[PDB]
Amino acid sequence: VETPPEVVDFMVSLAEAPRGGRVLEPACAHGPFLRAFREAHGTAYRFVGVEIDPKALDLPPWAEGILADFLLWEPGEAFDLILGNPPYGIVGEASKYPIHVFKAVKDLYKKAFSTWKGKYNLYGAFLEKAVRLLKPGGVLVFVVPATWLVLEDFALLREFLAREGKTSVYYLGEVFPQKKVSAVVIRFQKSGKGLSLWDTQESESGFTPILWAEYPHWEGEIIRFETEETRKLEISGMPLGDLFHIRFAARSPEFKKHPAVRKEPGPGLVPVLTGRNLKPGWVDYEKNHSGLWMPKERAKELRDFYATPHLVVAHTKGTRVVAAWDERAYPWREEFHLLPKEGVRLDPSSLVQWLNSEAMQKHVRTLYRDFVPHLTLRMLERLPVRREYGFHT
DNA sequence: GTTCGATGTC
DNA sequence: GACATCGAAC
Ligand SMILES: NCCSC[C@H]1O[C@@H](n2cnc3c(N)ncnc32)[C@H](O)[C@@H]1O
Repeated sequence: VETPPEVVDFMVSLAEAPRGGRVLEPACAHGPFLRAFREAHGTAYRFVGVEIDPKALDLPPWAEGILADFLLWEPGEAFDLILGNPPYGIVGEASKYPIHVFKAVKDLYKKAFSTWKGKYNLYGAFLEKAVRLLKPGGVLVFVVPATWLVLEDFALLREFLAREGKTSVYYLGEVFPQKKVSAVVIRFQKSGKGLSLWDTQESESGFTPILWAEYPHWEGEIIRFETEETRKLEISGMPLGDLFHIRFAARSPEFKKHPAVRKEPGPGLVPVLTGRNLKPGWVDYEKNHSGLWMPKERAKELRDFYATPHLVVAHTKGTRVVAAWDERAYPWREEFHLLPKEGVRLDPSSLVQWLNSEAMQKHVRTLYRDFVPHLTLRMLERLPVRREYGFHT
């Protein structure tokens, strides 16, 4: 893993430390951020790098190198500036997740980090740890995935940043060659409050920040790229989540162990549907993408709502809104399943048309860009629906 | 119950 | 780029 030099340069441009200040690069390897900071600001700082792998630690003699797990490291003194690119990844079983440690080590991380939630991620733990290691008024500059802007797993992290200091977020996007990740830079200072959101433009000269919006009273809410138009559309109708209960499909292991489920087609059996069966405005009931089949009538044993025709919205087609009415009421292995709340009247056909409309695709692309390869529940529940498509009694 | 991906594989 | 994970995680 390397950080492109124009990304390093941009981050160094955002970094500051007082003369003689302590400057730290977590997960440093050969210390590219220490080196770049020194080149730009000179030698009158105490440079420290922390690296877990002895094969990777390779700092110049002007820096102190410590062999340690940064996440469990307890230095004698706090830092003025912490900068770098922390490891990204979920800690879990190797068949499914990339970061592999003893359960005991994962337990130490959970104990250490107040922001740890759900499956979480090393990059969230690195951010929390770094903030904890800052002196009052100290500065952190990290490049990390954009996913914490919007995802529930990072709610405690966002709330923590919001209360611990002031935050600037600079959208970069997919700037790591051969890595599929949309990135942001966070500049956090352990004083003051509020959020500033910035776009960037890349030129030969490097990255230039462009101020997008300011939220001086940010308390850790989801971060979005709002515009006059997104606001105007959001007040035009009721949030979709006010009209529907939003549920998810039963998961693959639930179907795989169910006695009614088969691995081959046969009389009275239908495919268990996936996102590949869902298209804008229609459902493919014939093709099998899950490897699983079952009697339609037994689908309700997995989720009661599989018995009832209802609206289905895609989760893993990227940041877009893809919807269809499941008229037949089939078993699904994937996607959101929307059930009208009490007193809600709908025009399924018109609502589906609206959800699939170009206006709606632009809306979610503006707000959430490419932070995650999904439409998530928190995005979906806020989609505006005017009373002509769906209206609450 | 439902979340997430330095995504996985074409 | 198309077209989406799918199951261990809680
Ligand atoms: N800063 C470059 C991306 S992160 C990759 C580097 O972080 C190191 N690393 C991974 N986990 C670490 C941890 N918990 N503490 C310190 N270094 C770590 C790796 O050994 C590798 O050199």
